[PDB]
Amino acid sequence: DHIKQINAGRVYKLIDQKGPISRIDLSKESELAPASITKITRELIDAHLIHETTVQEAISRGRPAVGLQTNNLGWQFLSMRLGRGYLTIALHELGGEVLIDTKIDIHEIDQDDVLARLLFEIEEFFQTYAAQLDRVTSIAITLPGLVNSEQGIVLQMPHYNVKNLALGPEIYKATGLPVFVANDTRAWALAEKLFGHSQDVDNSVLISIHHGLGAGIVLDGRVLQGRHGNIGELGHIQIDPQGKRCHCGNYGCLETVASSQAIRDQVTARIQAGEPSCLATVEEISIEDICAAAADGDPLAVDVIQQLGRYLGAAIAIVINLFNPEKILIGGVINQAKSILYPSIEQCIREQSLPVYHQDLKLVESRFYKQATMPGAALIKQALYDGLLLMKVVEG
Amino acid sequence: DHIKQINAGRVYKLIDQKGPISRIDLSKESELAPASITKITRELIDAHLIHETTVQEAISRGRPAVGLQTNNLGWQFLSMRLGRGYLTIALHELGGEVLIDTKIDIHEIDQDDVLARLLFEIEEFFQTYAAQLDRVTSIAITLPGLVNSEQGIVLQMPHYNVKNLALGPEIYKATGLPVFVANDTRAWALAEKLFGHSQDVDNSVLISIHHGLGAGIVLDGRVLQGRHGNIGELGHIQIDPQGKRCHCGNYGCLETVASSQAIRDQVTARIQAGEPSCLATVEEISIEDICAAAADGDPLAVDVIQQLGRYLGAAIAIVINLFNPEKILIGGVINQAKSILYPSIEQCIREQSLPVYHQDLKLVESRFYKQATMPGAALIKQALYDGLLLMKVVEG
Ligand SMILES: [Zn+2]
Ligand SMILES: [Zn+2]
Repeated sequence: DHIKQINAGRVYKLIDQKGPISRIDLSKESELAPASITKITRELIDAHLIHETTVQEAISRGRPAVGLQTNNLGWQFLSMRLGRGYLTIALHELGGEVLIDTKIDIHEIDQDDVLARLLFEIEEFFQTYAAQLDRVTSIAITLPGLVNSEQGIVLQMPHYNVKNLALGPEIYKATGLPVFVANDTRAWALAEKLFGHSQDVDNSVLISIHHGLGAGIVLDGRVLQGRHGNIGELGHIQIDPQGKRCHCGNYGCLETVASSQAIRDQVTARIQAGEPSCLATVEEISIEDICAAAADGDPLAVDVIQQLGRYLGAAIAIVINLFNPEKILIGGVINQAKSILYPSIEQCIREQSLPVYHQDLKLVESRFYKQATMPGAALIKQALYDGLLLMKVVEG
Repeated sequence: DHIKQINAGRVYKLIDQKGPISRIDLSKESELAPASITKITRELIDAHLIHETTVQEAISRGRPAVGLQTNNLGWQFLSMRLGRGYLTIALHELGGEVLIDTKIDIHEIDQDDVLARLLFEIEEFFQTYAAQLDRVTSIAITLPGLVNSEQGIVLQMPHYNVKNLALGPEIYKATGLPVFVANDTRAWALAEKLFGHSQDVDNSVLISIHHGLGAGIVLDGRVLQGRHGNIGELGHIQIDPQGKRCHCGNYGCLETVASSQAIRDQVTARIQAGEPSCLATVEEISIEDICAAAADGDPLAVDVIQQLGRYLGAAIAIVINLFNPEKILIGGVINQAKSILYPSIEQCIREQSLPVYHQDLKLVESRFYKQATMPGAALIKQALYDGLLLMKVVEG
């Protein structure tokens, strides 16, 4: 099982990244014997996952012999996001590109009702888009919360009332397809490594700034997930010893000063105290509004964003110290004020981590944010490279 | 190569932990076909790494047929520590137990001279202990500093003047034996998982308190090392925003308050300022002296240890937040005052990490500290289980 799987993935990754490629070149690059290369490629050819123009075809039809390449056309997968009060279902081509996507509002809260609705929506999707669906190989689903990826179990999550929902097994039962379930921040860090702005390093950290604060840590080309998909959670690191009480019951947690709500609340408090701002007449201040005010030079909004940067910089300095990453990516709507935020983050990184660690350290914006299903695409790409999905497709 | 290797290690680990065991039981447990089990066990038997009493032997010699067991007797390895101003060479039996150990004082500083001395000492060891040496399979070496384990390269280290010393390749050239090189803190965390006080969990953190402060992080049964063997370094995390200048040039680093030197310096300063203590007449105060004073009820020493615990607790709370470990181990001479230190650490853990994360969280003393070569023993045991060393032994 795991025997063939690993080598099949290694060979397929070489073909995907380096094709058209000869069997002899695959043998040299993979360090596998020609006999092994032959057996692996034959299974992949017969499954129509890869293709070549053979010598016999070349002579027969009067065109050049061409080395092995991935045969993505016709192959597809579903990538889903279970978000706060909604479900996104997207159809992707195997290479990762979105073909169709729909966002469905979800007013269910309790586990059984959420699951019933989600399966109904998958069924409806297959019926509605039947003509555009071809060879669907798998389903990926990403979501906030505690997720056991190995088992496909959501232990608990924001918004919904969930306790150990067997999301992967349930979707697999309803579809017969392999299902890949992951925490969204962790899967997003993988998408940045496979498709995004951390392709150039094997050691990086993605900092997700939204409702909560989380780091998706890539070490040696793979994301750290853990049994609960929570490796890298930043929100309950104490950053102010004498700070506000957190929902967790402790004081001075990062999320008391750096969550979307905490930033909006700060702006609201300073305006109420009589600090001047272009936001002082605005109803229902959003993070977008704050970022647009700061970007446009509003002293109060600038100051609020800089303070946020200092706190983020402190948390990021911690991660740098522990992981020695080669790159830092920032993701979230807060990137709309990056000209203001980044210098604040960077100065605190310089002051709170080793010079040698942060010397050539790029601080950059993530490629993805509103592409909610690209994280699921990354899970599928990595399952092809791990050989897991290849064997499922070969097996039938 | 990697094909056979992985399965050979999986089978060998089953035999080591569960033998005497039948081939059918190995087939069921490993999920490998009998044909594969046969091929793997045959190579391991012929290499004399495992043994059984076959049916033919049982009938022939009138004793019971006995399932496969590891055949450790006769097999050995060397485990070395390059410490500050010394080299320890120990001969171990393959199961991990020490047979001979010697500590050699080393007054060399520069890379070339250090390496020349170390190879001379290995040569001398083989000659001196020739009668006690049997089948030496490998050499493990652990040391403080930045270590690339994959390559066997020491990038830099304390005490010695080192820059990218190819320690593994050089020892391999001088001996023909496989060489396993690792950072000492990381290899120690592995020894605790394989031989020590974290055998019962797959997710743990070892906190090493000595010259520096480091966490050896075990995730899913394996230690996080990184390309530089420095994943988990704690010493330059800023724990006091308005603190002492560190050797790194930044202010308020953990090692400014928690290194062995910083503790001794605190005691020295408070006595000079006129604070009463049983240590106030003692020349050359050691950490052992401070711990013995605290354990014996000296108010000043107690207060110094409690303050240390608060700072360690803050750093450990950070690691808990990021990793959600199932167990925390503390290693170092400071364990001589654990009755005083641990409650201080624990209260700060409660106040600076999620209740759910630290509820059933045991804080315990490490099994090893003065067993300087047990970390190297762990590297060898894990290389057997990974199958790497098995294949080297089979290959001849
Ligand atoms: Zn909190
Ligand atoms: Zn420092």
